[PDB]
Amino acid sequence: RGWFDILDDWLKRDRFVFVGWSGILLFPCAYLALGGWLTGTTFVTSWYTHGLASSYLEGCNFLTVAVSTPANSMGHSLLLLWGPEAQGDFTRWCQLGGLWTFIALHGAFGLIGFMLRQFEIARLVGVRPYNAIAFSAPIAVFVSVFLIYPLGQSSWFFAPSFGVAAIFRFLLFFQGFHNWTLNPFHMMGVAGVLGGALLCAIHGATVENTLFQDGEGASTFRAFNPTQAEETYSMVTANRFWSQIFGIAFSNKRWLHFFMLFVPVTGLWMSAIGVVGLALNLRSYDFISQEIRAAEDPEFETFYTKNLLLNEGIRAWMAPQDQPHENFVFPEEVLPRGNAL
Amino acid sequence: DIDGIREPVSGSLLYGNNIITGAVVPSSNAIGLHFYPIWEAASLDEWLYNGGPYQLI
Amino acid sequence: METITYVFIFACIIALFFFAIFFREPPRIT
Amino acid sequence: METITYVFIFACIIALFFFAIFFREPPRIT
Amino acid sequence: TTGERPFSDIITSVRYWVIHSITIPALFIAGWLFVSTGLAYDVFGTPRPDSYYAQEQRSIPLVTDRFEAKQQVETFLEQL
Amino acid sequence: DWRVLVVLLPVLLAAGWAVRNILPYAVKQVQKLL
Amino acid sequence: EPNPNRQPVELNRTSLYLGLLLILVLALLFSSYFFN
Amino acid sequence: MEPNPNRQPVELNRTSLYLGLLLILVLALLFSSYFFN
Amino acid sequence: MEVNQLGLIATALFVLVPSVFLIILYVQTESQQK
Amino acid sequence: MEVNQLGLIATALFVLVPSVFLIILYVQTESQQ
Amino acid sequence: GLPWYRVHTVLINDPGRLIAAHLMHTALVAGWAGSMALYELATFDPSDPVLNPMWRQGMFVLPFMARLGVTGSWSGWSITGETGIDPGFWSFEGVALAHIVLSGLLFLAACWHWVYWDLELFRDPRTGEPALDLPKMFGIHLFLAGLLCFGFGAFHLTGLFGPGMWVSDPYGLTGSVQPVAPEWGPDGFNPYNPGGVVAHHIAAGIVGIIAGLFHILVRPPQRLYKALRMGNIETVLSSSIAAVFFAAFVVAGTMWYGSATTPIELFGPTRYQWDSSYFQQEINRRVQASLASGATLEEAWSAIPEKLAFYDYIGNNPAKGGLFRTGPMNKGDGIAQAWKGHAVFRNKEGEELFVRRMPAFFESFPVILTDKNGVVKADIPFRRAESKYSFEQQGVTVSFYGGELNGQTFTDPPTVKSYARKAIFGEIFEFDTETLNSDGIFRTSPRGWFTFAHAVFALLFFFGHIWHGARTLFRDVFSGIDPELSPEQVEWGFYQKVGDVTTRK
Amino acid sequence: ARRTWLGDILRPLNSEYGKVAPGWGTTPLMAVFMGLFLVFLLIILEIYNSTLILDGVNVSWKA
Amino acid sequence: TITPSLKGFFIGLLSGAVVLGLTFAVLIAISQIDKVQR
Amino acid sequence: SYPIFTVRWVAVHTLAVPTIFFLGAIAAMQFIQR
Amino acid sequence: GGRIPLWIVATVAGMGVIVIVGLFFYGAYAGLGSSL
Ligand code: CLA
Ligand code: CLA
Ligand code: CLA
Ligand SMILES: CC1=C(/C=C/C(C)=C/C=C/C(C)=C/C=C/C=C(C)/C=C/C=C(C)/C=C/C2=C(C)CCCC2(C)C)C(C)(C)CCC1
Ligand SMILES: CC1=C(/C=C/C(C)=C/C=C/C(C)=C/C=C/C=C(C)/C=C/C=C(C)/C=C/C2=C(C)CCCC2(C)C)C(C)(C)CCC1
Ligand SMILES: CCCCCCCCCCCCO[C@@H]1O[C@H](CO)[C@@H](O[C@H]2O[C@H](CO)[C@@H](O)[C@H](O)[C@H]2O)[C@H](O)[C@H]1O
Ligand SMILES: CCCCCCCCCCCCO[C@@H]1O[C@H](CO)[C@@H](O[C@H]2O[C@H](CO)[C@@H](O)[C@H](O)[C@H]2O)[C@H](O)[C@H]1O
Ligand SMILES: CCCCCCCS[C@@H]1O[C@H](CO)[C@@H](O)[C@H](O)[C@H]1O
Ligand SMILES: CCCCCCCS[C@@H]1O[C@H](CO)[C@@H](O)[C@H](O)[C@H]1O
Ligand SMILES: CCCCCCCS[C@@H]1O[C@H](CO)[C@@H](O)[C@H](O)[C@H]1O
Ligand SMILES: [Ca+2]
Ligand SMILES: [Fe+2]
Ligand SMILES: [Mg+2]
Repeated sequence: RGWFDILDDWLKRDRFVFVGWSGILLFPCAYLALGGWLTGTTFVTSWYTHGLASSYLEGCNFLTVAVSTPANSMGHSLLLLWGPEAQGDFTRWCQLGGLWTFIALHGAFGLIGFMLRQFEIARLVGVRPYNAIAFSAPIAVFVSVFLIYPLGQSSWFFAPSFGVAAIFRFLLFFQGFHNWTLNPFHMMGVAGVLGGALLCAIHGATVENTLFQDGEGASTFRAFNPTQAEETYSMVTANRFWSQIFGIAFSNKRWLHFFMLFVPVTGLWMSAIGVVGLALNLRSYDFISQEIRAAEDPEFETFYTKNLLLNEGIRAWMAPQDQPHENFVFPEEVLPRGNAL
Repeated sequence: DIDGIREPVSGSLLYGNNIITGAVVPSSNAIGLHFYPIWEAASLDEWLYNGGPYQLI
Repeated sequence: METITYVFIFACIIALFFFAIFFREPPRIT
Repeated sequence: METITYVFIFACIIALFFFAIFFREPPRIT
Repeated sequence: TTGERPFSDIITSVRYWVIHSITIPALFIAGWLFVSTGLAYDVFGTPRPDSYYAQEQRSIPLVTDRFEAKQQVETFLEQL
Repeated sequence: DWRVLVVLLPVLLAAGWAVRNILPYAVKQVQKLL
Repeated sequence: EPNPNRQPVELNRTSLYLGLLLILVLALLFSSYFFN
Repeated sequence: MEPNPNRQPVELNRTSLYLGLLLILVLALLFSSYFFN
Repeated sequence: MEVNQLGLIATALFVLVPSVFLIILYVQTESQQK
Repeated sequence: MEVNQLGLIATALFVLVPSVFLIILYVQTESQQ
Repeated sequence: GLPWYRVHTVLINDPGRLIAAHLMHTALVAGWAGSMALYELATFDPSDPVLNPMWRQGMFVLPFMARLGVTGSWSGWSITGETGIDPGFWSFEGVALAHIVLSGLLFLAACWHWVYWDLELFRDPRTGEPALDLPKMFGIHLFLAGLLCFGFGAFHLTGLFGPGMWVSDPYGLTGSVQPVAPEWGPDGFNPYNPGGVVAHHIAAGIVGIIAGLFHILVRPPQRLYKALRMGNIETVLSSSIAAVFFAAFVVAGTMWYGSATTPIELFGPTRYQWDSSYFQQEINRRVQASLASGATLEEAWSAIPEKLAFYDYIGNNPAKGGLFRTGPMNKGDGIAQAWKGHAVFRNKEGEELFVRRMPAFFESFPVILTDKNGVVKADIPFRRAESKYSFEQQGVTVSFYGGELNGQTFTDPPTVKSYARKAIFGEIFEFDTETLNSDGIFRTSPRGWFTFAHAVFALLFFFGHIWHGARTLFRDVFSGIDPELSPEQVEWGFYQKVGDVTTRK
Repeated sequence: ARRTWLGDILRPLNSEYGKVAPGWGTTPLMAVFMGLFLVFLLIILEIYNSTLILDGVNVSWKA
Repeated sequence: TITPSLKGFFIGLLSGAVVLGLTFAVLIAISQIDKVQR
Repeated sequence: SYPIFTVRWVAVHTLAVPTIFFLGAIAAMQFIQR
Repeated sequence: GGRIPLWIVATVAGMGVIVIVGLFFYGAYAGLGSSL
């Protein structure tokens, strides 16, 4: 066999950490994305892009460090180190937000490499590649939130910054500006995530509480053998319990486990669709019938109208410091406030 | 009147809500943590104005 | 009209619960 | 919307003519 | 079961700790000095506590020009 | 910059002591494959 | 025990075509009055 | 016309019916508010 | 033209409900054993 | 409430069209030998 | 039986009925195009390309007919506002009719191919089994695609035998269909150079012709045939879906950022033109040039075209809409009637004050007025008890130059405040809100709706690519893994190379 | 199966199912064209992005 | 002519080719030395 | 007779070596005063 | 080979982690980031 097949042999050796052809893409990009995040959150400022401190070196903690997006004036520049903005200057590149695109782009190709890894390993051990298919949901979320959304907006500045508190700000921005909780695609996401967590808990608990006694120990974990032919728990008893408790129960184990893939994966895909809309400010912001009634009838109030007042406060009170390129000056008298507060 | 300030919030479908905006509204701030069963109200009309259904549910 | 529509869909779901529970395909051990 | 409705029903009728003629249950002598 | 030496074997051997009693503290001290010499500030362009603002300036040095942002930061830094 | 030699010399002195105590076993592994 | 009064139901293709014609033509007739 | 050997019967069991109707009805309960707007 | 706003849903349901009734009966006739 | 006049027909067809699709498939499954 | 989500797999081994299904799908798409154009023609108002162009009216396929040279109606109007034009057959109506007739012909061919599915052509002469030689089919289709691509660029876009394409000035004031010469230098790769579009189709077409001939004449290498499963039609579905989502992301991007193929007179302005005050800068440039030439303020502003002023208005920004705010932009702010003219605000001292414009991000926005240096000088307060900058305290007036209100001045504070509220949207227009019962809430344009649908479809088609690519490469295990799966293949240490029984240790 | 006049004319075009060239065939040439195409897409992307800025190429409505 | 960003483009292109070239040369070299036994 | 420098060895040190360096840096930072 | 018992390595390594994380919490109250 030729050099390609010799290379294929070495790439697919059974070792502690499997490499594979996909590893050529995955390992550099994953390592650089992670290394970029640790480097930036440890040493790198956001003073010139956001007017923020964002690193351990400046005094931030694990919750407040971030690798922040570039300034809005960078637009959607790839911000390559050798590009026209940094012109090869590593220090300037960091000050300009170059680590943000570095992490986002290497992270994107790393995620491609990881899903290729799932295909490659499944093919080598001889299993169907449903794990790779389930991973399309993380990828749809990453691509829609970190790439499509800022690409629809004015610049990378409005992408999420890579940090704990930075992400929290992203949540609150989406409430105040997009009314994102009102969006039926986000609601489907919530259902998929919370339903996924429910299925996770309920399935694990059911298996663990319909186990057969397959050993003498009061700690029951040792009474299982991976190569055994027999089910380790009673599907029949599990089915009767839930039929009598809840009204319906699983009876087909293949359907049950497919459903566990389907629910969270579909939920994440739906949330991605909503975010693609928010890229264009195509929000579910209002109910027109509500606004017409409320505008004409000052005694009409719902929780929907209450939440918009919260949104209006969020926008007015957060925009001047959250969007410094806009140079907003809102004199005290224009700020929306209720009584006393 | 969720916040006890005589500013009643509409929760029900027949009173201008849809599935997304509708709610059973919490009982009045004037009640606080007081137990407010139906038989504490002078009338069902009072009971409804003050958010009685929320406590029962 | 909207209220009727919302309550109609809800009522169909409750009816569906009844049939899905009491008129389910019975689990059979084969 | 009314014109669309009228033309839709008409078009469905013409489609039915097509299926009733060319996709009829074939007359068979037994 | 893939042929590499087991980790528990390695990290309980004297030779491992002869090596890493040198290398681990050496790396730690190098990282310390990277900060304590101030070198980390200049590699990454991070402001020291006395370098966020000039003494009387009240305006953050936000970058506002894509293609001359490099010179803009340079000017912002010379004003300190 | 002196600060690079002051920061890299700890890391450089560590890579020298680790090849020194692994040389009897690094060349041993090398001669086996080839 | 199984109910012995059950019977299968049938609608042949010609009946389908006849019924769809009846429904569609009735709709074509009555729609103008529904819109009014 | 000779019979096409690629035809297959199609199935939808009762559970799939109940699951499908639930999906559809719950989707309608969710999206109807936005259709009325 | 200011037509009755319920005319559309009335016509749509008038077509669809009985048509669907017939389609159900036809298809389950075809699928019975032959 | 001044709702969208097409909301009713939109909701009605959204329910009915896929629902009848499923009922058609279910019933012809039951009627198979 | 087959579950509901697999019913169409009966076509996998039936080339003739697969062609029938593809014909039926093509019939439906062409039928949609024809019906969509007819519906738009039944609702389009052609009487004002200045303030009521197609993109204000929710027109989706009309701009695509116009982009390639169909600009006239049989009824005598053209979309550039001409009267008494003769388009020949290829009016909007003729295009619609042609698509309806095509739809019908395709429907009939689908019936034939469904009935006569068992053609000898679809059988492998050796085995008698159904067989499509997909590698050679690719070459044939690529050759044809290349010819058509080349012909579109060389004859249609050039006007050499065809009408050309829509082109316009940088501010979308004088667009029309023109012949366009190819650009063969580096500026051909500028998305805003239409000559690059012409050069693309000539050059790519020739490349497609050559590659097509290659793929007709050279068989795939065995290594590639096996690895991509070229005997399996689902491999073509996988990579075709991949190509299609790439193309869909591209057209979403060029719609949102703008290019020579997404002109603003057909799809509306972009959001970035509002972000960068693109039209405001050109308006200001023209006014200053007029003043420099001796014009009065009224004359200078009266010289601004209403069409240019209308682009400088946030109600035409495609990033101001809502997912469930349906219909034409006219349904929101109304049918624009006339420019009111440029509002100039002044305080009692007589300083000119400027209203801070609303960014696209904000559903609502305060009214704040600054002097030329950005110093706040007046606003509309929320809390009143500590107001310092109210229009009443600062004696704010507004005078209009150009448009309907030219030469008028308003001093009544509520009136001045109402104009200031409109000025956060940019230039101020009078709208007919009655004809459509408009609700006063901004909606997006065809540019926005096109971008949304195609980005969403592109993302969904990524899943399709993943799914069918998986089905292709894992066909042997579609029904499950081998019942006698060797435990040594999945446990560690038995084989040196994963999944290779010949490397057993 | 059914022979038709058009089917007989087209028969040779659907006759080489499964035919391959030996081994790697033109894979190396294919890889070169793929590499050039990658560079091409990178060029047009960076022009659109204002990462690659060329004389006489003003990426704006103003050209 | 050749603008600074075109020069930058060439620098990036060459840098990526070097990284990929060195990567594959190293992997190929290693794969040739440490072959699987069959 | 186990090998010493393996893929696993490299993977371990690409993570472990910077981690210790970074932890020394962050430790030093705890004594910076404004 | 095995001269240093695994439980001592785990105990010492664990104590090292506690020390370094303890230092980080100390730094939350002193110098940069302390709000003072
Ligand atoms: C496979 C692993 C991998 C992948 C997919 C990427 C991908 C990327 N890198 Mg990363 N990187 C890697 C490994 C990788 N990198 C490694 C190992 C290092 C350490 C050296 C880095 C260090 C690094 C830095 C410092 C930066 C990147 C950047 C980038 C981005 C831009 C890259 C580019 O434009 O190259 C262009 C080059 C090619 C696409 C190669 C083309 C090869 C073709 C097919 C052959 C043609 C050869 C050609 C003819 C040679 C002629 C030259 C001559 C004409 C002058 C892109 C996301 C940039 C970034 O993220 O900006 C935010 C950036 O600044 N990378
Ligand atoms: C590429 C597709 C596309 C695009 C971009 C447009 C764009 C446009 N259309 Mg056209 N149209 C299309 C296809 C399209 N159309 C098709 C296929 C038809 C036949 C139905 C029409 C028939 C049509 C009519 C009759 C009209 C338009 C009009 C318009 C304009 C307003 C659009 C609007 O209000 O949308 C509103 C969009 C939404 C409310 C989004 C709906 C999102 C769906 C409901 C979500 C479904 C989620 C799903 C249930 C979840 C599944 C979950 C599961 C997987 C678990 C706009 C220019 C209007 C116009 O102004 O004409 C002049 C108008 O009157 N269009
Ligand atoms: C060119 C595009 C294309 C084509 C020709 C196919 C073809 C096929 N698909 Mg794939 N797929 C695609 C894209 C495509 N797909 C995309 C974009 C996705 C992500 C959404 C998928 C995800 C997918 C899955 C998960 C599966 C398939 C399966 C199949 C096979 C059975 C399909 C069937 O019987 O449905 C029957 C469908 C129905 C009876 C009703 C569907 C109702 C839809 C969901 C709602 C309304 C759709 C509406 C009319 C669409 C308008 C067009 C739209 C583009 C605007 C068939 C080979 C199945 C398979 O592999 O079987 C072995 C299967 O499980 N596809
Ligand atoms: C960016 C960049 C780059 C790269 C770099 C890198 C690659 C780096 C890496 C780095 C790293 C690699 C680092 C690391 C670090 C680490 C750390 C810093 C850690 C810490 C940890 C901790 C602190 C822990 C904690 C905890 C947890 C988590 C849990 C429990 C326990 C405890 C609490 C302890 C390059 C040059 C290419 C180019 C330019 C750019
Ligand atoms: C037969 C014939 C004929 C006739 C023809 C015709 C008359 C046709 C028509 C056709 C048509 C008239 C067609 C239409 C179509 C349509 C379509 C196909 C549509 C679809 C739609 C869709 C698919 C949608 C979807 C949706 C919705 C609903 C909601 C929103 C979202 C979406 C967009 C997804 C003639 C005379 C020529 C002669 C020859 C024969
Ligand atoms: C909004 C529109 C709603 C309209 C709803 C329409 C309601 C239609 C209900 C039709 C019910 C048909 O009822 C169906 O009858 C068939 C026979 O015909 C039964 O079928 C039975 O008989 C046949 C033939 O002897 C056997 O092959 C089959 O095994 C047996 O179960 C099905 O078990 C039953 O499901
Ligand atoms: C307005 C919305 C309406 C949308 C829904 C409309 C489309 C519904 C299409 C359903 C098509 C069903 O297709 C139907 O398949 C069944 C098997 O499933 C076939 O049935 C065939 O197979 C079974 C095998 O068990 C045999 O018993 C039967 O004798 C044979 O004819 C029918 O000949 C065919 O008519
Ligand atoms: C990494 C891209 C894969 C491209 C594969 C092209 C290999 S090229 C191929 O290589 C064989 C050895 O591998 C030799 O037998 C043969 O001489 C040569 O034609
Ligand atoms: C199916 C109906 C066909 C009707 C055909 C009417 C032909 S009309 C004819 O068409 C040409 C189109 O380019 C014009 O150039 C020409 O001036 C015009 O008179
Ligand atoms: C009462 C102050 C003078 C009149 C209003 C000044 C703003 S202008 C006013 O704005 C309306 C939307 O609110 C448009 O519908 C209308 O066409 C336009 O005249
Ligand atoms: Ca009105
Ligand atoms: Fe399980
Ligand atoms: Mg500190």
